Amino acid sequence: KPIEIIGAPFSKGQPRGGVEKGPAALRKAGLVEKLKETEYNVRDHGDLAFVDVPNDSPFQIVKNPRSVGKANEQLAAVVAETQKNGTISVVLGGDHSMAIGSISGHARVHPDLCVIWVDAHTDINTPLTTSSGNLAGQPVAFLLKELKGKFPDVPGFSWVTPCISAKDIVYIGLRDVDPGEHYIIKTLGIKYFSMTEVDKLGIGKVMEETFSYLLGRKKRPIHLSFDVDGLDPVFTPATGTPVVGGLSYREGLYITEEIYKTGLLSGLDIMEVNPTLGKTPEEVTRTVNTAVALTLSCFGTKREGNHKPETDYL
Amino acid sequence: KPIEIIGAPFSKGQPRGGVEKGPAALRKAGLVEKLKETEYNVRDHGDLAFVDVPNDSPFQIVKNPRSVGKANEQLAAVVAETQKNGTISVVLGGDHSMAIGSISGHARVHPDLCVIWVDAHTDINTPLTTSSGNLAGQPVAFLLKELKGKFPDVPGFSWVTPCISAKDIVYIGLRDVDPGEHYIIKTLGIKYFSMTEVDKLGIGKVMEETFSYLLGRKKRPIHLSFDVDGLDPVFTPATGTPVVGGLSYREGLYITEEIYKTGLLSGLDIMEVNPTLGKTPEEVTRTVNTAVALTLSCFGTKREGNHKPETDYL
Amino acid sequence: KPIEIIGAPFSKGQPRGGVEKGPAALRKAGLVEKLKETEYNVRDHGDLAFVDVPNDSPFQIVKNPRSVGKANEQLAAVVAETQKNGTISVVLGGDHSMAIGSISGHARVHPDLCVIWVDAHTDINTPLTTSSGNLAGQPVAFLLKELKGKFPDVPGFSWVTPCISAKDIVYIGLRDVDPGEHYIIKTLGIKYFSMTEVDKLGIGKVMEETFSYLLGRKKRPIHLSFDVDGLDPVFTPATGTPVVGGLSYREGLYITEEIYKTGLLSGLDIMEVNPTLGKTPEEVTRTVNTAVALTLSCFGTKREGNHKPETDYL
Ligand SMILES: [Mn+2]
Ligand SMILES: [Mn+2]
Ligand SMILES: [Mn+2]
Ligand SMILES: [Mn+2]
Ligand SMILES: [Mn+2]
Ligand SMILES: [Mn+2]
Repeated sequence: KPIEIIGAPFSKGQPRGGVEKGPAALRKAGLVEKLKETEYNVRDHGDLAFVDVPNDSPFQIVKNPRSVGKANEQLAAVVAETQKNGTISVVLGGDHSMAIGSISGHARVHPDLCVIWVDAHTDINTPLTTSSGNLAGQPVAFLLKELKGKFPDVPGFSWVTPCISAKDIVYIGLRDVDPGEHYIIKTLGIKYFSMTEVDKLGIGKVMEETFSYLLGRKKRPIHLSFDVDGLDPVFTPATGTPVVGGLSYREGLYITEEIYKTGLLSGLDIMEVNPTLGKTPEEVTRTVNTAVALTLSCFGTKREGNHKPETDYL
Repeated sequence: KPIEIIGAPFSKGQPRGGVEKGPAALRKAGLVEKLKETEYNVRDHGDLAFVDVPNDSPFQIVKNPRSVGKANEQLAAVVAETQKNGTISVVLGGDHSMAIGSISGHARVHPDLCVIWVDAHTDINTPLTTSSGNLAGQPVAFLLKELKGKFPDVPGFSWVTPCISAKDIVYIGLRDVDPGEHYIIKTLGIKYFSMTEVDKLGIGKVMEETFSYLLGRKKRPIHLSFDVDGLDPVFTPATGTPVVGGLSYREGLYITEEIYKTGLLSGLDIMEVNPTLGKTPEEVTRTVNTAVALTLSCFGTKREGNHKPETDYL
Repeated sequence: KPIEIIGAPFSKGQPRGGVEKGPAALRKAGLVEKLKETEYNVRDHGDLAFVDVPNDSPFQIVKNPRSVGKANEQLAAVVAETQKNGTISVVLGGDHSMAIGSISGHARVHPDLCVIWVDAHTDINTPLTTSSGNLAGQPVAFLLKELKGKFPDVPGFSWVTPCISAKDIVYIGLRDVDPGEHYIIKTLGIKYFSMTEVDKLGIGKVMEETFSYLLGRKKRPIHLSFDVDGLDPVFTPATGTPVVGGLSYREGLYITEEIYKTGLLSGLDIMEVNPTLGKTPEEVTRTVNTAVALTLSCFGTKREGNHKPETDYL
C-alpha cells in the first residue's frame, strides 16, 4: 500500500504562532526517510501553500473564519485526491482546525469511515459556545451531522458538509473539556474514554472497546486524528495547550500499534506540534521524536521488533 | 451541601519549618475561589491560631507533645462544630499530626466513619517505637482503639479518645514503613494497598476493593486524609518526606474522583504541603497546583468535563 | 540462606568504557552493607581480576572475542563454585556479556534453571547477525541449545556449552530489537513480554503468566539477569543503551518483589550500570540507587514494610 505525506503549515486556527513550523520540524527529524524503511511506498506531496484572505474580519467571536475555511477547502481537495487514488493520507499540521479539511476530503472517498480522536480536548465547541474565537477548538462541530444548523453559517465554511455522525467517532485521552463541550458530547451520546476511563480500564481494554464499538458491525476505513497534546506534557511539551495528567509515551504507542494491527488505517493527522513553544531545544526534540515515533508506529514499527519477510538472517 | 475550609498552619509535628505556610499557599493558588465554582456552597473559616505552650519539654523521645496535643484539641473542637452543622470539613495543613484533631472531631459527630489514608507512610509509630520524636509520624497510633494502653499517656493528649478500630481504616500508597509500623499493621490486620498492590491490581481495582471493604456492609461517612507525599516527588516535590516510586498524578486524581462518586465524603485533609522545600519556584507551583486539583476533584471536578444542569448550551 | 557478591568489572563486551566502574559504584552506595540488614547472610567475594588477552584480533565482525570468552570462563568458574556451596550468586557488572559466564556457571550446578531476562534488548544476536561486533548484544546466542551450530565457533568460547533451551527463558521489557533478533525469537518460539504486552496486561498479569509458564509444571531455580536499561532512562539514565518508553521504577520493583516471593531466586545479575555516562552527578546517583533498590528487593525488601520476626515492638 502507498503513503502520501501532506504538509499543512497553518496556524490561524489559534492565537500562538509556531504550529506552521510543525511540518518542517517533522521532516527535519527524518520522518519521510524513516517511513520509506517500512513496508510501505512513500510519496511526499510537499507542503500546501495557503492563500491568506485579506480583511478577514471576525465572525462575531470566531477569528480568521475565511482564512481557515479556505485553507481547509484546499486541503480537503488534496486529500480527496490522494484518497481517490487508493493511497493513505498523512497530514502533518499546524493546528487542529485542519482536521476539518483532512476528514472532509477523506469522507468524500470513504463515506463510511470512523474517526479516532486522540486529544486532551474534545475540540467540539460551536461558534456559539467558544469562549475564544479559536477555530482549532471547533473542528468536530463543523463535521457532525447532529450539529448541523445548531450554529450560524460561518464565512468560508459553506463548502463543508457534515460527513460523520455522533456514532462514528471515539475520543481517547480527554482531560480538558469546556462546560459547553461536555453538554454536547453527553447530549449526542458520543463515545469517549477520558483519562479517568483509561485509568480504570487500562489502555488495553480501552482499545478493545473502541474497536468493538466502531467496527463491531461493519469493518470500515479508520481516520486517526492525533493531537500531540493528548500525551502528557512530559512527552510532548512543545504544544499550544499542554494539560497535565495525559497519556504516556507507552500508551500513545500502544494505541498506534493496535490501529496498525486492524489493517484499516486510511487517514492520519499529526497535529499541534509547535517548535517555537519548547522551553529548551531538548523539549522540542522530545516532542518531535515522539510524534515521529507514533507515525512510524501506525505504519508497522513494533516494539517487539521487525524483520523483513523471506530473508533468512541465519 | 456545605463545605467549610479550616486552615491548620501548624508544624511542630516535625522538624522542618515550612508546613505552616501550606494554607497561605493553597489559598494563594485560588482554591477557595475555585471551590465556589463547583456545585457546593463554600465558607472559609480562616486559619486557626495555635497557642504555643512554653517550656514544652520532650516526653522521653517525643518532641513538642503539649504544643501538638494542644493545637489538636483546638482543631478537634472546630471540626466537631462544623460537622455538627451538617457541613463537610476540609482542613488545609501544616503537618500530618493535625489528623489527630481532624479525625477526632469528625468522629464525635459521625462515630461510624471510615478513614482512607493516602500517604507513602503508615504514620502509625507509637511513642515507644519512633526513632525520632516526631509526632506527625504517629497520628494513627493515638486514634486506634487497638493501640490503647500500648504506650505511655502523653502530656497534652489526655483529651484524645481512640475513635477508630483497625477495621475502619485503609492505607493507599505505602512505600516507606518502619519495622515497628510494619509489625503493627500486620499484627492488627489493617487493610492496606502498598505501591506493590497498586502495581499488581491497578488503581481501578484498588479502589473497588477499598470500597467493598469499608462500605460492603454499612454505608458510612468517609474521612479522606491525604498526605501530599503519597504522590511521587515528580508531582508533589515540596514536602518534608518525599519517597520515590509514588502514586501518579493520574492515580491521585482517580482516587479522588471515585470518592466523590460515593457521595459519602464527609471530611478531607490536604496535608504536608511545605512551600519552603521547593528547589525552584516551579516545584512549589507544581505541588500546590496538584494539591488544589485533588481537592476540586473530591468535590466534583471530573476529567471528562462538567456542565451545569438545566442549562441548554445549544 | 547465603548470598555471595561477585564483582565483574568488565567492559570489552561493548565500545563504551565505564561499565567496569559499575561494581565500585554499587558498593560505594552501600549495597553490601544494606544487604546484611536483610534476613540473609552476606559474603563479598570481591572483584574478579580479568586477564587481558594481547593481540585480541576481531573474529570477522566480533570484537575482543578471546578477552570476553576468557573473562567469562573465569566467571563461570567462580559462580559454579559458590552455587555448589548452596549459596545465592549476585554478579555486579560491567556489561551484559558477563551473563554468559554467570548463567553457564549457575547451570552447571542447577541444570534445570529458568532465566528471567529484564532488558530493553533481547541480546540474542549471533556472530553472523550483529551489525556491530559487540558481544554484549549476543549473550543469549551462546547459551541457547537451539542456536548451537547456527554460527561459527568463536575464539575463546569453545568452553561454553549451551545450557538452556528456548522454553526456559522469558523476556520482560523488550522495546529495541534488531530484525535478526526478532526473526530468531519468533522462529524459536521464545516467550516474551515486550513493552506492548506490559501495557496491555499490566506488570501484575505479566508476572503471573511468566511464573505459570516457567514454573507451571516443575518448580526450579530462578536466574534473574537484570539489564538496568530495562527501566526507562528517567530511572536509570547512566547506561550505554538507553531506550525511551521503558519499565517504571514501580514496575521494576514489582518484578523483583514477586521473584522474591517465589523463594526460588538462585542467581542474580545487575548489569550495565555505567557511572561515566551520567550527564550530571544526580543521574549517576539515580541509576545506582535504583540498582541497589532492585537488589535489596530481590532479597526481601518490601514496599509495605518489614519487621524482624519474634520481636514485639510494643
Ligand atoms: Mn485538537
Ligand atoms: Mn488538544
Ligand atoms: Mn502523613
Ligand atoms: Mn507521609
Ligand atoms: Mn543486555
Ligand atoms: Mn540492554
